[PDB]
Amino acid sequence: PSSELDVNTDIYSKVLVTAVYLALFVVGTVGNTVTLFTLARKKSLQSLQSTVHYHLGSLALSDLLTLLLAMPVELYNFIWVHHPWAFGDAGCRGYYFLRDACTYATALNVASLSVERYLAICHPFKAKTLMSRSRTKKFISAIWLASALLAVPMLFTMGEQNRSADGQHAGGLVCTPTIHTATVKVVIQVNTFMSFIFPMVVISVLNTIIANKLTVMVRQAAEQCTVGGPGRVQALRHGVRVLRAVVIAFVVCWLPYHVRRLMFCYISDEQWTPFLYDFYHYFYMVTNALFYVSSTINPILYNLVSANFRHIFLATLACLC
Amino acid sequence: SIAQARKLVEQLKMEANIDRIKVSKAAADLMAYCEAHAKEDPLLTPVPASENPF
Amino acid sequence: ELDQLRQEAEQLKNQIRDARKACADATLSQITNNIDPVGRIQMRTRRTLRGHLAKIYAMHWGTDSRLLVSASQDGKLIIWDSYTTNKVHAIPLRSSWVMTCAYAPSGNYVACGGLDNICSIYNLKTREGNVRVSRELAGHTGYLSCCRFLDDNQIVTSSGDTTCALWDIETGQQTTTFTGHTGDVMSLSLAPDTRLFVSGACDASAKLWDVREGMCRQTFTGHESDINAICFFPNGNAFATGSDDATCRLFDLRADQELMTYSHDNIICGITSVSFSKSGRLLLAGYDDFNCNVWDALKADRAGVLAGHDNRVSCLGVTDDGMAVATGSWDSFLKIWN
Amino acid sequence: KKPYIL
Amino acid sequence: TLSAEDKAAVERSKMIDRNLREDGEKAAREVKLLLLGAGESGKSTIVKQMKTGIVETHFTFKDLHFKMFDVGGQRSERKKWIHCFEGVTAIIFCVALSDYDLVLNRMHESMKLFDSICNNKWFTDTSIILFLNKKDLFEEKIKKSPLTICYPEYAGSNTYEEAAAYIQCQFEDLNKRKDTKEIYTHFTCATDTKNVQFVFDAVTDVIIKNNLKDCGLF
Repeated sequence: PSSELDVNTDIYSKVLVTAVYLALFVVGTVGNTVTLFTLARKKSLQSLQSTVHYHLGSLALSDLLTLLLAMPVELYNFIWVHHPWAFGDAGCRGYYFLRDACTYATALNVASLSVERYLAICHPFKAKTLMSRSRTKKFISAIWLASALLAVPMLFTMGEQNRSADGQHAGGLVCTPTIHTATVKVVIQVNTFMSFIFPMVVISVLNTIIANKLTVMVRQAAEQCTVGGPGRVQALRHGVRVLRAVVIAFVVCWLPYHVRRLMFCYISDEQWTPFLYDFYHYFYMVTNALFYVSSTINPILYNLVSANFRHIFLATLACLC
Repeated sequence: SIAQARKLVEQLKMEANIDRIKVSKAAADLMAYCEAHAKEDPLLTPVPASENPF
Repeated sequence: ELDQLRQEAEQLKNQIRDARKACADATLSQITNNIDPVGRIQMRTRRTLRGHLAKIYAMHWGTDSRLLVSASQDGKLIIWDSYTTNKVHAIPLRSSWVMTCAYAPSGNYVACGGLDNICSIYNLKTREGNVRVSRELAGHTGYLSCCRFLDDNQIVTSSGDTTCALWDIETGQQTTTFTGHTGDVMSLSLAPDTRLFVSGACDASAKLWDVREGMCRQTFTGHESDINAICFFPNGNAFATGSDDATCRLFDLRADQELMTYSHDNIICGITSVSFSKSGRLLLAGYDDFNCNVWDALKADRAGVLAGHDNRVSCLGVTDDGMAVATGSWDSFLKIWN
Repeated sequence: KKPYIL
Repeated sequence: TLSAEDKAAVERSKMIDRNLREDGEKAAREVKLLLLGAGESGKSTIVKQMKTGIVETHFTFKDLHFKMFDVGGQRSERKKWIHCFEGVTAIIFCVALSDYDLVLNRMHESMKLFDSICNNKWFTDTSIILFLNKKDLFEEKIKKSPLTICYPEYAGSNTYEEAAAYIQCQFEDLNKRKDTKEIYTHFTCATDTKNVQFVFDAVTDVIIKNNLKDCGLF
């Protein structure tokens, strides 16, 4: 009777996307937990690198929170049984509050980390005298607090409704927007604009300035050989490639997600055909895959290039096994 | 050599013949000084916010 | 024949230990067992005052308990106003390498010394007002670990060549020289009546001197590693010892021996600073793991734990008013507790 | 037929 | 709320505080270098080439301000004051190569000191610069005196180049950590010119790698 509300897709694609999500879950939780332990172990001369290690700890914690808070619930009742919504009444809006607070936390952590890398490389002498560990802890708790308070419109706009043809039905219960279409359009536009356009602009501008400056330092070191010469230019080239990798991974991971939310909020009910319905749900699986890639690709960037960070990490895995 | 050892023996000899109080009496004296000045201590006795300068 | 003399020295040490054991009728905790505990001492920070750009090594209060001085490796020591966090002065040192400073009882002078092994005297109150170097006490050939003023004219130091020394600042020469240590001395603590003082060494031994007489009155042992801080109990008949092997001991001047030990299993780090409250009941000790405990000095129960320093607490000390505790640390932030 | 999962 | 005097006091404190920030951002630009040796290692010679406690040397090379601290005059327990130097840019460590014949053994004592300052807990991240001093006298001493006096096993080929490279490989084998700190080794004569140029290149490399290790890019 509620068969029109059902989403009908090929079940083997559901099995594939479930296996990909389990793989991303185990890799991301392992990477971010052992990243937090490795950043906890570092204890020798904390003056100004403790700032960046607190930023890396905040970013790994936010990715771990995206994975742990999001993956089981969205996996279960957005991939397998979206129809009954077995979780319940206030859990709908609480769950969107948690997911969107975690999304803002990861966005502002990558943005703040780019800000701190800019302060450390391009204006290096002022970063010691100006910024402090108290200043860094203030700034990190401030961006976590701002990520908490931005997600409150997603707490108001989301809620349970009963979209069955009948008034009461067990499978009728769904977890949708409840407020008027113009209002939820404003909320999704502000969410998309802030959580994508503001980090993408600051990441693009700052990481491009940093990569330009340390490519100038590459040209300087190759111009004028020394004892650490073939180590320094390799360090700087891998720094350039980390900066471009963070920018490109940010775009490729979080553009299709906001494209999905925006093409939800724009397209009116007259334009939806069942082709767009089915394309939306396959697009939903694809975009949440590209979304959960970003929670995993942060410890991979650190173990790739930092040789100090690599050894403590692989010894920590050797201690566990 | 010999003069350093003579100086060490002389110092230990001067330190040895020193009259010593019993430890229970020194315990009672430490206890009595704590009780006699416990009242005007701002750290042991917390101070109301009018009299606290900070 | 010097085997005989060394045997006589060992005989004197054995007789000293046996005599002080014969005077040891009962321990302190058996006496103070009936005393009610001090409670939980919760002290929140006030007036967090900043502007050092390197590790703070030493600080000392004023006798009015209004101002304090603190010294750091940025090459400057700053005279603070702890009531309103104003910087009364900022004195540029001749040498950056500094690890002690003192504030005079009159409030006119400050002292400063370190790896330059020259304890410098600065004159604060002068016409054409700027802090100039009045006298500059040299000739000590090892790092200065603690300078303290007796008066405006007499300063005593304890330093890295195993000796202490009294000076007369106006002449510029050391009047009395205190020898008797095998290892270099890290600390010093004048008595309330200031006729006598105690120094502590890296040979794990604290000794008592008389300032007028000039020789060591008595020698206190009891633990293993080098010691970093001592402070007089405010009566003057006792003092405490901040050692490196995670123990504070309380020593008696008249009973000549160790009285009690402040130890705990969770702590294994060194103890950089020790001071007492005015009543003497609370002992304050700042450690290498960036926290300060509050030791009940009669019971060896830690009543409270100060926190909120990021790096090692290097220096602390209590107002003569008894009102506040200033703890400096290597993260360049000095905190007034209350 | 608007999809409802966002 | 503040009185007539108290506001002027706060203005004085703000002027003092901006002087503190200006002098601190000036002092953060200059390079500070600890200097060590066995005393007979020609450290006074490299101090002359740069041209009773701490002895400081202020020299500028190519718009970079160096502060060099000669700490060997401070004769006391090293454990109590070595933590004052945590956070110097680089250590300059001196070895006289000619000490393998001299017994006071002196070469093994120099290696013991070098192990002691490498594996110290205050110098985990601080890179080290070696000046293997007295090049010519060591080159002459090889031809008369074998290197089997110092080291028990060497596997032969006594020329200058193999012996010098072997001593370099021994000292660079001494550090237990190689991922976080890096040893820069320079064979230097008493009268060579480019020694401060080596210090300049080494320190510039260390500053670039410190920036990258700060950001996480290395």
